[PDB]
Amino acid sequence: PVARSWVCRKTYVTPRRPFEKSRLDQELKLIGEYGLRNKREVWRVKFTLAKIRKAARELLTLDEKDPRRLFEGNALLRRLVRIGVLDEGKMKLDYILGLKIEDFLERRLQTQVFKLGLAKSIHHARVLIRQRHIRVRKQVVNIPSFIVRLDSQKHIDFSLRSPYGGGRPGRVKRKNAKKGQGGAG
Amino acid sequence: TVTIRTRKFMTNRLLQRKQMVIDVLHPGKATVPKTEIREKLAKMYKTTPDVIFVFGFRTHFGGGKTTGFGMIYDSLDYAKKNEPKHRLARHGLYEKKKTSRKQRKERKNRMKKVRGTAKANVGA
Amino acid sequence: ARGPKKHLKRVAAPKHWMLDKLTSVFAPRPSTGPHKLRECLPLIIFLRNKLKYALTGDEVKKICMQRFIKIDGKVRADITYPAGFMDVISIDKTGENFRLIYDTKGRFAVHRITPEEAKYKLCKVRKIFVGTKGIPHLVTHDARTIRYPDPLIKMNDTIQIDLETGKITDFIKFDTGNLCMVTGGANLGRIGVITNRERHPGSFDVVHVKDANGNSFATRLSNIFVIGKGNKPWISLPRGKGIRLTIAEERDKRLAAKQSSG
RNA sequence: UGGUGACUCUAGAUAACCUCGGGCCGAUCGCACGCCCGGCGGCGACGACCCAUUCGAACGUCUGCCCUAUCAACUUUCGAUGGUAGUCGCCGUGCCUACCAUGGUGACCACGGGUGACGGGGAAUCAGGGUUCGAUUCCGGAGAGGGAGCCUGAGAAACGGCUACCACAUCCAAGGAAGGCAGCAGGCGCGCAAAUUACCCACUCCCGACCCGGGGAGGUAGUGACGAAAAAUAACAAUACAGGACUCUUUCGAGGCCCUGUAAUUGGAAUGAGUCCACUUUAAAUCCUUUAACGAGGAUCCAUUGGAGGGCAAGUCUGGUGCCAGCAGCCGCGGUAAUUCCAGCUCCAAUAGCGUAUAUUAAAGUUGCUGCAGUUAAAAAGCUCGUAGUUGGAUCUUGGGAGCGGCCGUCCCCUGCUCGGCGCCGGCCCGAAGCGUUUACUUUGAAAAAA
RNA sequence: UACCUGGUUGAUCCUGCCAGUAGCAUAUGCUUGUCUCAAAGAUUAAGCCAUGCAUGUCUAAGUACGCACGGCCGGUACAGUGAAACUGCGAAUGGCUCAUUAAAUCAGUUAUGGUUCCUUUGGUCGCUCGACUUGGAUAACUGUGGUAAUUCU
Repeated sequence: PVARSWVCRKTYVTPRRPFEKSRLDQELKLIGEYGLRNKREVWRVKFTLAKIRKAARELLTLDEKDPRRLFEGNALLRRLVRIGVLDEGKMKLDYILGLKIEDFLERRLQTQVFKLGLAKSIHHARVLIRQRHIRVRKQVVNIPSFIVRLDSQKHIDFSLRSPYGGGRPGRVKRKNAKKGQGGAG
Repeated sequence: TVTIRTRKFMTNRLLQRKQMVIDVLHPGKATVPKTEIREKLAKMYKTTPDVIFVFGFRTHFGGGKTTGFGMIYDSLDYAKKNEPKHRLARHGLYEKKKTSRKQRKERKNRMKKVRGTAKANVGA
Repeated sequence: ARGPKKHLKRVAAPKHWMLDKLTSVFAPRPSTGPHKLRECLPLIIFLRNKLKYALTGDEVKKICMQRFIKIDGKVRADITYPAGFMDVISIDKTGENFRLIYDTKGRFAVHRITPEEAKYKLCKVRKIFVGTKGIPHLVTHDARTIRYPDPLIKMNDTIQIDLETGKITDFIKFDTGNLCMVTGGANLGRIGVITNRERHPGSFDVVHVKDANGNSFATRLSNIFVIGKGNKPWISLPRGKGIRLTIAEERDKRLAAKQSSG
């Protein structure tokens, strides 16, 4: 008897065939395009989509104007719309099945930090996130999984604290400026 | 530039205190010590710093903001009455015995071996 | 076990208290009292969890032992006292007075009242028996044994009793058309007029209850209280008025309030 | 009197009893003190017979459990099923006695045996069905080395109580005495297999005469790749180069305004692994978060684990061995050009993880209800009768009345006889009880711990 | 994601199994930078256990003649804090483990009009027609011990 949680679940599934050429080379096409680091980062997104895509199958069996469906369905639609994956024009849950992995990879912080143009590449973007240079509404985000809410997209900029902003200039410059005055004399 | 906005402000007449969640803005420099917040909250709410008890600070990641919980009592006679002993001891106005519970228990079990006034002659 | 249990596990605690599952192993086991374990709200949970005056349980000791908390008329220095349905919690130094009536969602609401209102409560009678020398006795839901009640008071009625004396004033007969707070099951907290009591001899008597919006439901009789004559209640009701607007209605009424208030 | 669906209920009346191992009816204690020609009282504490209430407990109802027939009859005058009257027990009961009756259960699997069987909430897997697991933090049960007996108490057949016996074992001046970690640590042993003889009552609650004491319950650290979540191991430019847009050239070549990729080429800008003042954290610390200062070019601050014949992603490369050594889940490789061994380079896969053995799930439509098969691949009894089991022909109400939308759609009606409200000169229309072929089925409702 | 793939043949189509394939939970091998949660002597032996700890407790309110400490105004005893000790209450909860147990346990579902119940809560507590407070102890304390030895007495 203890006051611990225990509740924890996996966020991915390993695929059945470990050596489908067609899969191996489509998941590396995803990793290159969007600058992820291993196939777990891809199977993580694919698994979230599969759970969404499982819940959608479950609600489409139900009769139209079912109270559980109308509540649960709109709740699922407003969530996908809120993260910028689905459209407000298209929020109808037969479109949720016509929805794929690139739509979720586009909304992760790494790709937004790149496609706003305050990073130079997708690999530079992770560097800028990992090295806590970027923020979202005065919150410095260390983590490139961070799925950007649709309203919360425009508030991605540099940290006030980082040298890319109006921040205290970094370790290499400050050591090279001190070595530069130690070099001049 | 260390600022304090208070929040969830409540006046407990039944513990004779104000209590509030303390949002401290400190961008650029570290978590500011409790003493400074206690002095900075005293001049805010027009009281002495001695009847204020401000604890349990968790600085948000990134670190331009932290949150602790605060209490302002009416008198030190109330403070010393209805405050937990460890949080008084942080203000250096309470001392507990140095003797660990291993000593107190070995004393207690030795004291059960003897009956009557001999129970006094266990610790020398 | 080889004798009565003195502990209660936090995960075993009744759901309506809304204790978490990470603060401790144990919940407060309610002190033996007028109300049942599964139906009472202990004083500690009404002080540190709901009103949030205290933080810890040692704080609730430092409030209740100062003899401030006056549950239905009498001061209580027991942190795990079972305060239950209709009981009036009078915190005197704040000048506040609370009646424990169920929110339309299962949990007990914090429902403030006027001190003029606090002077009386309303008690469901459990049974009537005739005492030692033809003396009619009268046991209520909070076990307030009353000797010499009005003879037209029957088994499932309610009685408006004055707390300062403990004597009946007026009684509501269990009749069709009378208001009903439902105090058990899925329909816990629901308010509505009693439509049809359906008698099942040997089994439990179900009782249909029509709502104020017309959303008629039913309950087992034992879970049904009466709070008013016809449509007019004898208490002040908590906001929502015991209707239970649906999850769809709750959602769009949260959306409406979230945008309109700002 | 009042009450139930039902009392031999509760209450009333009569007559008595009322245990000496004994029902109650207060010889109890605190604060504040008063009024009253010595008497009257406030606020509590504790106590107390009985009723009720809460907390339960106990014994009963209905239905539900794995394998086994190389377990087919079992139970019974040392109680088996029932009757009657007691005894015992908190009470209902073959619980137990006495006398009776001869029952009770079973092919709808009793009875016996087995179980690496505490049950359940649950766990894994998973198209739909399923299969496997559940010692394990919540519920309920059981036990404290094995049996047994009991004291106290509201509650125990208690074991951090006692009494024996059995087994084991401690101390002994040898007469005696003491023991029970399947509590927390820790030790031995057993094993493929599992952590510190740590700090603390601050949280959570519990116990007590109790705002105050105590709690290996619980919390906090330590060990911890059981497992889960996030997530570094570099990014960017200038150059050599190469591939792809264009004017242009048969080919070469020219330009790079545009791209894209690689070289221990060079260049600064980076940020945390670590180091570390301080605050914060906290019972006191730790970790995290915050934050001075240091902290990176072979960014040596150095990513492994397994593979590279097929299944199965990736060398017909080089050196060694020569059916040896070995690899090899299977098929196979090894006897002198080894794509498979032993290494080098190289490439692939997953990646802070990856391999192996074993149980188990899917794959297994290779246990088949969904859904398998049975001429010849394994398989239909030699043949027939035959009882339980399973399955079982057809048949028993329909037409229209009332209303709407543009001939077709969606609604209300096609049982009857004691008590009062929309009314009327004994009853007419209607409201509320109670009897109404009996079940499966379907739909709704109540009720159903959380996790 | 409701999936198959190699292997009997000279070659073929089958039945059919072996092997592969992914998860899971125990062990284990090699390797391991940061960070958040976190299982962890169940499996064999419900085997045996050195040592330390794990259940004690006081209010204004049962009992204070320990000067153990201490207030002064005493002769109408009793200031107060207060060890010990009697008393009361608890120790039947919690914790551990899963050996036994197969209509048992357990689960849902009812019954208790068949029972018991410290405690809390509310009743009840001049209902009986018949001393301005009583009696004997015992502990703590003091003293005398005995046993090699016990929380012995």
